[PDB]
Amino acid sequence: ELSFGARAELPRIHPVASKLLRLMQKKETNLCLSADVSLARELLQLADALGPSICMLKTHVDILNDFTLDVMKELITLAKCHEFLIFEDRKFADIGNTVKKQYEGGIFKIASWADLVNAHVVPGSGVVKGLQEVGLPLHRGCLLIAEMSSTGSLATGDYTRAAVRMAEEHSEFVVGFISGSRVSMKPEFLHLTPGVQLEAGGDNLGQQYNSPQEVIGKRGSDIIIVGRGIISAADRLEAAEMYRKAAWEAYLSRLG
Amino acid sequence: ELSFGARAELPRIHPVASKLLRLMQKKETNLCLSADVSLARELLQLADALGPSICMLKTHVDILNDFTLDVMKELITLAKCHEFLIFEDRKFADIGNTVKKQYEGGIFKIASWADLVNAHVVPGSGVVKGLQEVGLPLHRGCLLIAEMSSTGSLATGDYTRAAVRMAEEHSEFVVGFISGSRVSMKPEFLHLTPGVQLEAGGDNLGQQYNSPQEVIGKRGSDIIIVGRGIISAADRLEAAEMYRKAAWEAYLSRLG
Ligand SMILES: NC(=S)c1cc(=O)[nH]c(=O)n1[C@@H]1O[C@H](COP(=O)(O)O)[C@@H](O)[C@H]1O
Ligand SMILES: NC(=S)c1cc(=O)[nH]c(=O)n1[C@@H]1O[C@H](COP(=O)(O)O)[C@@H](O)[C@H]1O
Ligand code: PRO
Ligand code: PRO
Repeated sequence: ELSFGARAELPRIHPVASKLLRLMQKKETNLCLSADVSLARELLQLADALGPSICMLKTHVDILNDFTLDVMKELITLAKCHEFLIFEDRKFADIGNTVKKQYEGGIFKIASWADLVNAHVVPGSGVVKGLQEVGLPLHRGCLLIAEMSSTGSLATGDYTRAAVRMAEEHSEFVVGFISGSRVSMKPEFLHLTPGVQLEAGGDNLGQQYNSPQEVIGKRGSDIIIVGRGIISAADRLEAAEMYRKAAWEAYLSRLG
Repeated sequence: ELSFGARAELPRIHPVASKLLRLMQKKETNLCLSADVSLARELLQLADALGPSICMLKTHVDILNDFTLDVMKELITLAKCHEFLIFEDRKFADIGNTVKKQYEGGIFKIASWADLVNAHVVPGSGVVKGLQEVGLPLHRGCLLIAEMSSTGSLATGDYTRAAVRMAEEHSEFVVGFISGSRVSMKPEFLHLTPGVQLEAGGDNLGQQYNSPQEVIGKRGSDIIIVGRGIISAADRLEAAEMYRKAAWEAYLSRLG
Protein backbone atom coordinates (compact mmCIF):
# COMPACT_ATOMS: atom_id res chain seq x y z
CA GLU A 1 0.00 0.00 0.00
CA LEU A 2 1.22 3.49 -1.03
CA SER A 3 0.66 6.82 0.74
CA PHE A 4 -1.74 9.33 -0.81
CA GLY A 5 1.33 11.34 -1.94
CA ALA A 6 2.84 8.31 -3.76
CA ARG A 7 -0.56 7.36 -5.29
CA ALA A 8 -0.67 10.95 -6.71
CA GLU A 9 2.39 9.99 -8.86
CA LEU A 10 1.15 6.59 -10.20
CA PRO A 11 1.64 6.22 -13.99
CA ARG A 12 -2.10 5.77 -14.73
CA ILE A 13 -3.30 8.45 -12.23
CA HIS A 14 -5.93 10.87 -13.53
CA PRO A 15 -4.82 14.53 -13.16
CA VAL A 16 -7.85 15.36 -10.94
CA ALA A 17 -7.11 12.33 -8.70
CA SER A 18 -3.42 13.42 -8.57
CA LYS A 19 -4.33 17.01 -7.52
CA LEU A 20 -6.68 15.61 -4.83
CA LEU A 21 -4.19 13.04 -3.44
CA ARG A 22 -1.41 15.69 -3.30
CA LEU A 23 -3.56 18.16 -1.30
CA MET A 24 -4.81 15.31 0.98
CA GLN A 25 -1.17 14.48 1.84
CA LYS A 26 -0.16 18.18 2.16
CA LYS A 27 -3.08 19.12 4.46
CA GLU A 28 -3.42 15.75 6.33
CA THR A 29 -7.09 15.55 5.42
CA ASN A 30 -9.20 12.79 3.84
CA LEU A 31 -12.49 14.49 4.85
CA CYS A 32 -15.11 15.54 2.28
CA LEU A 33 -17.71 17.95 3.74
CA SER A 34 -21.26 17.20 2.50
CA ALA A 35 -22.53 20.84 2.44
CA ASP A 36 -26.25 19.92 2.42
CA VAL A 37 -27.52 23.49 3.03
CA SER A 38 -30.16 25.66 1.32
CA LEU A 39 -28.48 29.14 1.72
CA ALA A 40 -25.55 30.29 -0.45
CA ARG A 41 -24.25 32.36 2.51
CA GLU A 42 -24.11 29.25 4.75
CA LEU A 43 -22.45 27.19 1.96
CA LEU A 44 -19.76 29.87 1.47
CA GLN A 45 -19.23 30.49 5.23
CA LEU A 46 -18.78 26.71 5.75
CA ALA A 47 -16.43 26.48 2.73
CA ASP A 48 -14.28 29.37 4.06
CA ALA A 49 -14.10 28.20 7.72
CA LEU A 50 -13.79 24.43 7.04
CA GLY A 51 -11.72 24.75 3.81
CA PRO A 52 -8.38 24.14 5.62
CA SER A 53 -9.83 20.94 7.25
CA ILE A 54 -11.22 19.29 4.06
CA CYS A 55 -9.87 17.73 0.85
CA MET A 56 -13.24 18.21 -0.90
CA LEU A 57 -16.61 19.95 -0.59
CA LYS A 58 -19.59 17.99 -1.92
CA THR A 59 -22.43 20.17 -3.22
CA HIS A 60 -26.11 19.61 -3.98
CA VAL A 61 -26.57 22.73 -6.25
CA ASP A 62 -30.30 21.80 -6.69
CA ILE A 63 -31.19 22.36 -2.99
CA LEU A 64 -29.71 25.91 -2.87
CA ASN A 65 -32.67 28.30 -2.70
CA ASP A 66 -30.45 31.16 -4.03
CA PHE A 67 -28.19 29.35 -6.55
CA THR A 68 -26.48 31.59 -9.11
CA LEU A 69 -23.31 31.01 -11.16
CA ASP A 70 -21.79 33.91 -9.11
CA VAL A 71 -22.20 31.76 -5.93
CA MET A 72 -20.16 29.04 -7.69
CA LYS A 73 -17.50 31.67 -8.70
CA GLU A 74 -17.20 32.57 -4.97
CA LEU A 75 -17.00 28.85 -4.05
CA ILE A 76 -14.17 28.32 -6.62
CA THR A 77 -12.26 31.27 -5.06
CA LEU A 78 -12.49 29.51 -1.64
CA ALA A 79 -11.58 26.09 -3.15
CA LYS A 80 -8.43 27.62 -4.73
CA CYS A 81 -7.56 29.63 -1.55
CA HIS A 82 -7.97 26.69 0.87
CA GLU A 83 -7.02 23.91 -1.64
CA PHE A 84 -10.00 21.55 -1.89
CA LEU A 85 -11.93 20.09 -4.84
CA ILE A 86 -15.60 20.77 -5.62
CA PHE A 87 -17.71 17.61 -6.09
CA GLU A 88 -21.29 18.11 -7.34
CA ASP A 89 -23.33 15.09 -6.17
CA ARG A 90 -25.54 15.14 -9.30
CA LYS A 91 -25.98 11.31 -9.56
CA PHE A 92 -26.23 11.34 -13.35
CA ALA A 93 -28.29 8.23 -14.07
CA ASP A 94 -29.60 7.95 -17.63
CA ILE A 95 -28.64 7.36 -21.24
CA GLY A 96 -25.50 9.09 -22.49
CA ASN A 97 -27.36 11.53 -24.77
CA THR A 98 -29.35 12.92 -21.80
CA VAL A 99 -26.58 13.14 -19.18
CA LYS A 100 -24.24 14.94 -21.66
CA LYS A 101 -26.79 17.82 -21.81
CA GLN A 102 -27.45 17.74 -18.03
CA TYR A 103 -23.69 18.00 -17.30
CA GLU A 104 -22.90 20.93 -19.65
CA GLY A 105 -26.13 22.90 -19.89
CA GLY A 106 -29.22 24.32 -18.22
CA ILE A 107 -29.05 26.87 -15.40
CA PHE A 108 -26.41 24.99 -13.33
CA LYS A 109 -23.63 24.57 -16.02
CA ILE A 110 -22.19 21.91 -13.66
CA ALA A 111 -19.15 21.06 -15.86
CA SER A 112 -18.05 24.76 -15.72
CA TRP A 113 -17.34 24.65 -11.93
CA ALA A 114 -17.37 21.01 -10.63
CA ASP A 115 -13.97 19.25 -10.49
CA LEU A 116 -15.84 15.98 -9.83
CA VAL A 117 -19.34 14.63 -10.46
CA ASN A 118 -20.80 11.19 -9.83
CA ALA A 119 -22.97 8.78 -11.79
CA HIS A 120 -25.06 5.70 -11.15
CA VAL A 121 -24.00 2.72 -13.31
CA VAL A 122 -27.56 1.29 -13.77
CA PRO A 123 -27.93 2.68 -17.38
CA GLY A 124 -24.77 0.86 -18.54
CA SER A 125 -21.52 2.45 -19.75
CA GLY A 126 -23.30 5.00 -22.01
CA VAL A 127 -23.78 7.14 -18.84
CA VAL A 128 -19.94 7.44 -18.62
CA LYS A 129 -19.47 7.87 -22.40
CA GLY A 130 -22.00 10.72 -22.49
CA LEU A 131 -20.50 12.54 -19.49
CA GLN A 132 -16.92 12.09 -20.78
CA GLU A 133 -17.83 13.89 -24.08
CA VAL A 134 -18.23 17.07 -21.93
CA GLY A 135 -15.86 16.24 -19.02
CA LEU A 136 -12.71 15.11 -20.91
CA PRO A 137 -12.31 18.40 -22.87
CA LEU A 138 -12.76 20.27 -19.52
CA HIS A 139 -10.20 18.05 -17.66
CA ARG A 140 -12.90 16.89 -15.18
CA GLY A 141 -13.30 13.58 -13.33
CA CYS A 142 -16.20 11.29 -12.43
CA LEU A 143 -16.97 8.93 -9.53
CA LEU A 144 -19.15 5.83 -10.04
CA ILE A 145 -21.63 4.80 -7.34
CA ALA A 146 -20.59 1.17 -6.67
CA GLU A 147 -22.27 0.78 -3.22
CA MET A 148 -24.78 2.85 -1.21
CA SER A 149 -25.08 3.42 2.55
CA SER A 150 -28.89 3.15 2.81
CA THR A 151 -31.13 0.28 3.96
CA GLY A 152 -32.19 -1.91 1.02
CA SER A 153 -29.40 -0.70 -1.31
CA LEU A 154 -29.36 -2.79 -4.53
CA ALA A 155 -25.73 -1.69 -5.26
CA THR A 156 -24.34 -5.09 -4.19
CA GLY A 157 -22.76 -8.22 -5.70
CA ASP A 158 -22.75 -8.19 -9.54
CA TYR A 159 -23.95 -4.52 -9.56
CA THR A 160 -20.84 -3.43 -7.60
CA ARG A 161 -18.62 -5.63 -9.86
CA ALA A 162 -20.17 -3.93 -12.96
CA ALA A 163 -19.40 -0.47 -11.47
CA VAL A 164 -15.74 -1.48 -10.87
CA ARG A 165 -15.38 -2.86 -14.46
CA MET A 166 -16.99 0.31 -15.92
CA ALA A 167 -14.54 2.53 -13.93
CA GLU A 168 -11.46 0.45 -14.82
CA GLU A 169 -12.50 0.49 -18.57
CA HIS A 170 -12.99 4.34 -18.54
CA SER A 171 -9.91 5.37 -16.51
CA GLU A 172 -9.34 8.51 -18.70
CA PHE A 173 -12.43 10.05 -16.98
CA VAL A 174 -13.50 7.86 -14.01
CA VAL A 175 -11.22 8.54 -11.01
CA GLY A 176 -12.97 6.49 -8.34
CA PHE A 177 -16.08 5.42 -6.52
CA ILE A 178 -18.75 6.23 -4.06
CA SER A 179 -18.58 3.00 -2.03
CA GLY A 180 -18.71 1.66 1.54
CA SER A 181 -15.33 -0.08 1.19
CA ARG A 182 -12.36 -0.59 -1.13
CA VAL A 183 -14.02 -2.15 -4.26
CA SER A 184 -11.13 -1.72 -6.80
CA MET A 185 -7.70 -3.35 -6.21
CA LYS A 186 -6.14 -0.65 -8.48
CA PRO A 187 -4.56 2.12 -6.33
CA GLU A 188 -5.16 4.85 -9.00
CA PHE A 189 -8.87 4.85 -8.01
CA LEU A 190 -10.22 6.88 -5.06
CA HIS A 191 -12.80 5.38 -2.67
CA LEU A 192 -15.16 7.95 -1.08
CA THR A 193 -17.55 6.71 1.62
CA PRO A 194 -20.73 8.47 2.81
CA GLY A 195 -22.88 7.20 5.70
CA VAL A 196 -20.27 8.26 8.28
CA GLN A 197 -20.70 9.50 11.88
CA LEU A 198 -18.61 9.10 15.06
CA GLU A 199 -21.68 7.69 16.92
CA ALA A 200 -23.67 4.58 15.89
CA GLY A 201 -27.12 4.94 14.32
CA GLY A 202 -28.89 6.20 11.23
CA ASP A 203 -31.76 8.47 10.26
CA ASN A 204 -35.56 8.03 9.88
CA LEU A 205 -35.28 7.56 6.06
CA GLY A 206 -32.89 4.60 5.63
CA GLN A 207 -29.48 6.25 6.19
CA GLN A 208 -27.06 3.99 8.12
CA TYR A 209 -23.83 5.24 9.76
CA ASN A 210 -20.42 3.66 10.27
CA SER A 211 -17.42 5.29 11.96
CA PRO A 212 -14.35 6.77 10.24
CA GLN A 213 -12.22 4.04 11.90
CA GLU A 214 -14.50 1.31 10.44
CA VAL A 215 -14.71 2.66 6.84
CA ILE A 216 -11.09 3.96 6.44
CA GLY A 217 -9.30 1.50 8.75
CA LYS A 218 -11.21 -1.83 8.38
CA ARG A 219 -13.06 -1.36 5.03
CA GLY A 220 -10.07 0.31 3.27
CA SER A 221 -11.79 3.44 1.87
CA ASP A 222 -9.80 6.64 1.24
CA ILE A 223 -12.14 9.56 2.06
CA ILE A 224 -15.13 10.01 4.40
CA ILE A 225 -18.12 12.07 3.24
CA VAL A 226 -19.82 13.67 6.27
CA GLY A 227 -22.97 15.83 6.25
CA ARG A 228 -25.16 16.06 9.37
CA GLY A 229 -22.36 14.84 11.74
CA ILE A 230 -20.73 18.22 10.95
CA ILE A 231 -23.56 20.43 9.59
CA SER A 232 -25.96 19.86 12.57
CA ALA A 233 -23.20 20.42 15.19
CA ALA A 234 -23.03 23.84 16.89
CA ASP A 235 -19.29 24.31 16.18
CA ARG A 236 -18.92 22.97 12.62
CA LEU A 237 -15.15 23.76 12.59
CA GLU A 238 -14.47 21.62 15.72
CA ALA A 239 -16.75 18.90 14.31
CA ALA A 240 -14.84 18.94 10.97
CA GLU A 241 -11.52 18.72 12.88
CA MET A 242 -12.79 15.67 14.88
CA TYR A 243 -13.81 13.91 11.63
CA ARG A 244 -10.54 14.91 9.89
CA LYS A 245 -8.38 13.58 12.75
CA ALA A 246 -10.44 10.35 12.90
CA ALA A 247 -10.18 9.65 9.14
CA TRP A 248 -6.51 10.69 8.95
CA GLU A 249 -5.34 8.49 11.86
CA ALA A 250 -7.38 5.53 10.51
CA TYR A 251 -5.53 6.00 7.17
CA LEU A 252 -2.08 6.26 8.86
CA SER A 253 -2.71 3.14 10.99
CA ARG A 254 -3.79 1.04 7.95
CA LEU A 255 -0.72 2.26 5.97
CA GLY A 256 1.67 1.23 8.82
CA GLU B 1 -57.50 -6.97 -19.38
CA LEU B 2 -59.40 -3.70 -18.77
CA SER B 3 -59.49 -0.56 -20.94
CA PHE B 4 -57.65 2.54 -19.73
CA GLY B 5 -61.08 4.03 -18.82
CA ALA B 6 -61.97 1.01 -16.63
CA ARG B 7 -58.47 0.94 -15.03
CA ALA B 8 -59.10 4.62 -14.06
CA GLU B 9 -61.93 3.35 -11.78
CA LEU B 10 -60.06 0.45 -10.04
CA PRO B 11 -60.51 0.45 -6.23
CA ARG B 12 -56.77 0.85 -5.49
CA ILE B 13 -56.09 3.38 -8.30
CA HIS B 14 -54.01 6.42 -7.34
CA PRO B 15 -55.82 9.72 -8.14
CA VAL B 16 -52.98 10.85 -10.48
CA ALA B 17 -53.08 7.49 -12.33
CA SER B 18 -56.91 7.79 -12.55
CA LYS B 19 -56.72 11.35 -14.03
CA LEU B 20 -54.10 10.12 -16.56
CA LEU B 21 -56.03 6.96 -17.60
CA ARG B 22 -59.28 8.97 -18.03
CA LEU B 23 -57.63 11.56 -20.34
CA MET B 24 -55.81 8.75 -22.27
CA GLN B 25 -59.21 7.12 -22.98
CA LYS B 26 -60.92 10.48 -23.74
CA LYS B 27 -58.22 11.69 -26.17
CA GLU B 28 -57.20 8.25 -27.61
CA THR B 29 -53.57 8.90 -26.73
CA ASN B 30 -50.98 6.82 -24.86
CA LEU B 31 -48.07 9.01 -26.11
CA CYS B 32 -45.74 10.86 -23.71
CA LEU B 33 -43.66 13.55 -25.48
CA SER B 34 -40.05 13.67 -24.21
CA ALA B 35 -39.53 17.46 -24.61
CA ASP B 36 -35.70 17.31 -24.52
CA VAL B 37 -35.15 20.96 -25.58
CA SER B 38 -33.02 23.81 -24.17
CA LEU B 39 -35.35 26.80 -24.97
CA ALA B 40 -38.47 27.60 -22.93
CA ARG B 41 -40.12 29.00 -26.10
CA GLU B 42 -39.61 25.67 -27.94
CA LEU B 43 -40.87 23.69 -24.90
CA LEU B 44 -44.04 25.82 -24.71
CA GLN B 45 -44.64 25.86 -28.50
CA LEU B 46 -44.32 22.03 -28.56
CA ALA B 47 -46.62 21.70 -25.50
CA ASP B 48 -49.28 23.93 -27.15
CA ALA B 49 -49.18 22.31 -30.64
CA LEU B 50 -48.74 18.67 -29.50
CA GLY B 51 -50.87 18.96 -26.31
CA PRO B 52 -54.00 17.48 -28.00
CA SER B 53 -51.94 14.46 -29.24
CA ILE B 54 -50.28 13.52 -25.89
CA CYS B 55 -51.33 12.13 -22.50
CA MET B 56 -48.15 13.48 -20.86
CA LEU B 57 -45.19 15.80 -21.42
CA LYS B 58 -41.89 14.64 -19.90
CA THR B 59 -39.56 17.48 -18.91
CA HIS B 60 -35.84 17.76 -18.13
CA VAL B 61 -36.04 21.17 -16.27
CA ASP B 62 -32.22 21.05 -15.76
CA ILE B 63 -31.41 21.33 -19.51
CA LEU B 64 -33.56 24.47 -20.04
CA ASN B 65 -31.13 27.36 -20.54
CA ASP B 66 -33.89 29.86 -19.53
CA PHE B 67 -35.78 27.95 -16.78
CA THR B 68 -37.93 30.11 -14.50
CA LEU B 69 -40.94 29.16 -12.36
CA ASP B 70 -42.99 31.43 -14.72
CA VAL B 71 -42.12 29.04 -17.62
CA MET B 72 -43.60 26.20 -15.52
CA LYS B 73 -46.74 28.35 -14.80
CA GLU B 74 -47.17 28.72 -18.61
CA LEU B 75 -46.61 24.95 -19.07
CA ILE B 76 -49.31 24.18 -16.42
CA THR B 77 -51.74 26.49 -18.31
CA LEU B 78 -51.14 24.40 -21.49
CA ALA B 79 -51.36 21.08 -19.56
CA LYS B 80 -54.77 22.14 -18.15
CA CYS B 81 -55.99 23.53 -21.53
CA HIS B 82 -54.98 20.46 -23.58
CA GLU B 83 -55.38 17.87 -20.74
CA PHE B 84 -52.00 16.20 -20.24
CA LEU B 85 -49.86 15.52 -17.16
CA ILE B 86 -46.40 17.00 -16.52
CA PHE B 87 -43.71 14.40 -15.69
CA GLU B 88 -40.32 15.75 -14.56
CA ASP B 89 -37.71 13.08 -15.38
CA ARG B 90 -35.59 13.95 -12.30
CA LYS B 91 -34.40 10.34 -11.58
CA PHE B 92 -34.21 10.88 -7.83
CA ALA B 93 -31.58 8.35 -6.77
CA ASP B 94 -30.28 8.77 -3.21
CA ILE B 95 -31.15 8.44 0.46
CA GLY B 96 -34.58 9.65 1.53
CA ASN B 97 -33.28 12.68 3.47
CA THR B 98 -31.56 14.06 0.33
CA VAL B 99 -34.29 13.40 -2.26
CA LYS B 100 -36.97 14.99 0.01
CA LYS B 101 -35.05 18.32 -0.23
CA GLN B 102 -34.33 17.91 -3.98
CA TYR B 103 -38.06 17.34 -4.68
CA GLU B 104 -39.44 20.31 -2.70
CA GLY B 105 -36.67 22.89 -2.74
CA GLY B 106 -33.91 24.69 -4.61
CA ILE B 107 -34.55 26.79 -7.71
CA PHE B 108 -36.74 24.19 -9.51
CA LYS B 109 -39.41 23.55 -6.75
CA ILE B 110 -40.27 20.40 -8.75
CA ALA B 111 -43.10 19.23 -6.43
CA SER B 112 -44.92 22.60 -7.00
CA TRP B 113 -45.54 21.89 -10.75
CA ALA B 114 -44.77 18.19 -11.59
CA ASP B 115 -47.75 15.79 -11.48
CA LEU B 116 -45.26 12.90 -11.76
CA VAL B 117 -41.58 12.36 -11.01
CA ASN B 118 -39.46 9.22 -11.23
CA ALA B 119 -36.87 7.56 -9.02
CA HIS B 120 -34.20 4.90 -9.31
CA VAL B 121 -34.68 2.05 -6.80
CA VAL B 122 -30.92 1.42 -6.21
CA PRO B 123 -30.87 3.28 -2.79
CA GLY B 124 -33.62 1.02 -1.38
CA SER B 125 -37.14 2.07 -0.34
CA GLY B 126 -35.93 5.19 1.57
CA VAL B 127 -35.84 6.97 -1.84
CA VAL B 128 -39.66 6.48 -2.04
CA LYS B 129 -40.25 7.26 1.66
CA GLY B 130 -38.34 10.55 1.37
CA LEU B 131 -40.13 11.65 -1.81
CA GLN B 132 -43.57 10.66 -0.43
CA GLU B 133 -43.08 13.00 2.61
CA VAL B 134 -43.29 15.91 0.08
CA GLY B 135 -45.41 14.28 -2.67
CA LEU B 136 -48.29 12.79 -0.62
CA PRO B 137 -49.37 16.13 0.93
CA LEU B 138 -49.26 17.64 -2.62
CA HIS B 139 -51.30 14.74 -4.17
CA ARG B 140 -48.39 13.85 -6.52
CA GLY B 141 -47.32 10.49 -7.97
CA CYS B 142 -44.02 8.73 -8.61
CA LEU B 143 -42.75 6.24 -11.22
CA LEU B 144 -40.01 3.71 -10.36
CA ILE B 145 -37.34 2.87 -12.95
CA ALA B 146 -37.64 -0.95 -13.16
CA GLU B 147 -35.87 -1.41 -16.55
CA MET B 148 -33.79 0.86 -18.83
CA SER B 149 -33.57 1.02 -22.64
CA SER B 150 -29.77 1.47 -22.91
CA THR B 151 -27.00 -1.01 -23.73
CA GLY B 152 -25.56 -2.57 -20.55
CA SER B 153 -28.56 -1.66 -18.35
CA LEU B 154 -28.23 -3.32 -14.90
CA ALA B 155 -32.01 -2.87 -14.27
CA THR B 156 -32.68 -6.59 -14.90
CA GLY B 157 -33.63 -9.76 -13.00
CA ASP B 158 -33.70 -9.27 -9.20
CA TYR B 159 -33.25 -5.46 -9.64
CA THR B 160 -36.49 -5.25 -11.68
CA ARG B 161 -38.25 -7.56 -9.14
CA ALA B 162 -37.11 -5.22 -6.29
CA ALA B 163 -38.54 -2.19 -8.18
CA VAL B 164 -41.91 -3.97 -8.60
CA ARG B 165 -42.04 -4.95 -4.88
CA MET B 166 -41.11 -1.37 -3.83
CA ALA B 167 -43.92 0.06 -6.04
CA GLU B 168 -46.54 -2.46 -4.87
CA GLU B 169 -45.58 -1.77 -1.16
CA HIS B 170 -45.85 2.07 -1.67
CA SER B 171 -49.06 2.22 -3.77
CA GLU B 172 -50.27 5.42 -1.96
CA PHE B 173 -47.52 7.33 -3.90
CA VAL B 174 -46.00 5.05 -6.59
CA VAL B 175 -48.34 4.90 -9.62
CA GLY B 176 -46.18 2.92 -12.05
CA PHE B 177 -42.90 2.28 -13.76
CA ILE B 178 -40.41 3.30 -16.34
CA SER B 179 -39.91 -0.12 -17.96
CA GLY B 180 -39.48 -1.83 -21.34
CA SER B 181 -42.45 -4.16 -20.74
CA ARG B 182 -45.28 -4.96 -18.34
CA VAL B 183 -43.39 -5.77 -15.07
CA SER B 184 -46.34 -5.62 -12.56
CA MET B 185 -49.36 -7.95 -12.91
CA LYS B 186 -51.46 -5.36 -10.97
CA PRO B 187 -53.53 -3.23 -13.41
CA GLU B 188 -53.52 -0.14 -11.10
CA PHE B 189 -49.87 0.47 -12.13
CA LEU B 190 -48.91 2.36 -15.32
CA HIS B 191 -46.05 1.12 -17.54
CA LEU B 192 -44.24 3.90 -19.46
CA THR B 193 -41.61 2.83 -22.02
CA PRO B 194 -38.83 5.03 -23.45
CA GLY B 195 -36.44 3.88 -26.20
CA VAL B 196 -39.17 4.08 -28.85
CA GLN B 197 -38.95 4.93 -32.58
CA LEU B 198 -40.88 3.74 -35.66
CA GLU B 199 -37.57 2.75 -37.38
CA ALA B 200 -35.02 0.25 -35.99
CA GLY B 201 -31.73 1.47 -34.52
CA GLY B 202 -30.28 3.42 -31.64
CA ASP B 203 -27.93 6.32 -30.98
CA ASN B 204 -24.12 6.69 -30.60
CA LEU B 205 -24.35 6.64 -26.74
CA GLY B 206 -26.11 3.34 -25.93
CA GLN B 207 -29.78 4.20 -26.64
CA GLN B 208 -31.67 1.29 -28.26
CA TYR B 209 -35.06 1.66 -30.00
CA ASN B 210 -38.09 -0.61 -30.27
CA SER B 211 -41.33 0.18 -32.10
CA PRO B 212 -44.65 1.21 -30.54
CA GLN B 213 -46.19 -2.06 -31.83
CA GLU B 214 -43.42 -4.09 -30.08
CA VAL B 215 -43.53 -2.30 -26.67
CA ILE B 216 -47.34 -1.71 -26.39
CA GLY B 217 -48.58 -4.73 -28.36
CA LYS B 218 -46.06 -7.54 -27.62
CA ARG B 219 -44.37 -6.32 -24.37
CA GLY B 220 -47.65 -5.08 -22.78
CA SER B 221 -46.60 -1.52 -21.80
CA ASP B 222 -49.20 1.28 -21.54
CA ILE B 223 -47.47 4.48 -22.73
CA ILE B 224 -44.60 5.22 -25.15
CA ILE B 225 -42.10 7.96 -24.28
CA VAL B 226 -40.71 9.49 -27.51
CA GLY B 227 -38.06 12.22 -27.78
CA ARG B 228 -35.92 12.50 -30.94
CA GLY B 229 -38.38 10.47 -33.10
CA ILE B 230 -40.66 13.53 -32.72
CA ILE B 231 -38.34 16.41 -31.67
CA SER B 232 -35.84 15.97 -34.59
CA ALA B 233 -38.62 15.64 -37.22
CA ALA B 234 -39.45 18.73 -39.32
CA ASP B 235 -43.22 18.54 -38.63
CA ARG B 236 -43.36 17.59 -34.93
CA LEU B 237 -47.22 17.62 -34.95
CA GLU B 238 -47.41 15.02 -37.78
CA ALA B 239 -44.66 12.99 -36.08
CA ALA B 240 -46.58 13.06 -32.75
CA GLU B 241 -49.77 11.95 -34.58
CA MET B 242 -47.89 9.00 -36.21
CA TYR B 243 -46.58 7.88 -32.78
CA ARG B 244 -50.00 8.42 -31.14
CA LYS B 245 -51.83 6.35 -33.79
CA ALA B 246 -49.16 3.59 -33.57
CA ALA B 247 -49.33 3.32 -29.75
CA TRP B 248 -53.14 3.63 -29.64
CA GLU B 249 -53.81 0.90 -32.25
CA ALA B 250 -51.24 -1.41 -30.57
CA TYR B 251 -53.19 -0.91 -27.30
CA LEU B 252 -56.60 -1.55 -28.96
CA SER B 253 -55.34 -4.72 -30.70
CA ARG B 254 -53.89 -6.17 -27.45
CA LEU B 255 -57.18 -5.35 -25.59
CA GLY B 256 -59.27 -7.18 -28.27
N1 LIG C 1 -24.57 10.52 -3.26
C1 LIG C 1 -23.77 10.23 -2.24
S1 LIG C 1 -22.24 10.69 -2.14
C2 LIG C 1 -24.42 9.34 -1.27
C3 LIG C 1 -24.47 7.98 -1.55
C4 LIG C 1 -24.82 7.14 -0.51
O1 LIG C 1 -24.81 5.88 -0.62
N2 LIG C 1 -25.15 7.63 0.70
C5 LIG C 1 -25.16 8.94 0.97
O2 LIG C 1 -25.45 9.33 2.11
N3 LIG C 1 -24.80 9.86 -0.02
C6 LIG C 1 -24.86 11.32 0.21
O3 LIG C 1 -23.93 11.66 1.26
C7 LIG C 1 -24.51 12.58 2.18
C8 LIG C 1 -24.67 11.94 3.54
O4 LIG C 1 -25.08 12.95 4.44
P1 LIG C 1 -25.22 12.66 6.00
O5 LIG C 1 -26.06 11.43 6.21
O6 LIG C 1 -23.80 12.50 6.54
O7 LIG C 1 -25.88 13.92 6.51
C9 LIG C 1 -25.81 13.04 1.55
O8 LIG C 1 -25.63 14.26 0.81
C10 LIG C 1 -26.21 11.88 0.67
O9 LIG C 1 -26.98 12.39 -0.41
N1 LIG D 1 -35.54 8.52 -17.72
C1 LIG D 1 -36.26 7.96 -18.69
S1 LIG D 1 -37.85 8.09 -18.82
C2 LIG D 1 -35.44 7.11 -19.55
C3 LIG D 1 -35.12 5.83 -19.11
C4 LIG D 1 -34.60 4.95 -20.04
O1 LIG D 1 -34.36 3.74 -19.78
N2 LIG D 1 -34.35 5.35 -21.31
C5 LIG D 1 -34.60 6.59 -21.74
O2 LIG D 1 -34.38 6.90 -22.92
N3 LIG D 1 -35.15 7.53 -20.86
C6 LIG D 1 -35.38 8.94 -21.27
O3 LIG D 1 -36.34 8.96 -22.33
C7 LIG D 1 -35.95 9.86 -23.37
C8 LIG D 1 -35.65 9.10 -24.65
O4 LIG D 1 -35.43 10.06 -25.67
P1 LIG D 1 -35.22 9.61 -27.19
O5 LIG D 1 -34.15 8.55 -27.25
O6 LIG D 1 -36.57 9.11 -27.68
O7 LIG D 1 -34.82 10.91 -27.85
C9 LIG D 1 -34.77 10.64 -22.82
O8 LIG D 1 -35.20 11.88 -22.23
C10 LIG D 1 -34.16 9.70 -21.81
O9 LIG D 1 -33.52 10.48 -20.81
O1 PRO E 1 7.68 14.24 -2.10
C1 PRO E 1 6.46 13.96 -2.09
O2 PRO E 1 5.61 14.54 -1.40
C2 PRO E 1 5.97 12.85 -2.97
C3 PRO E 1 5.25 11.81 -2.12
C4 PRO E 1 5.73 10.48 -2.65
C5 PRO E 1 7.04 10.73 -3.36
N1 PRO E 1 7.08 12.18 -3.68
O1 PRO F 1 -67.88 5.60 -18.93
C1 PRO F 1 -66.63 5.57 -18.92
O2 PRO F 1 -65.90 6.23 -19.69
C2 PRO F 1 -65.94 4.70 -17.92
C3 PRO F 1 -65.01 3.73 -18.65
C4 PRO F 1 -65.22 2.41 -17.95
C5 PRO F 1 -66.57 2.48 -17.26
N1 PRO F 1 -66.90 3.92 -17.12
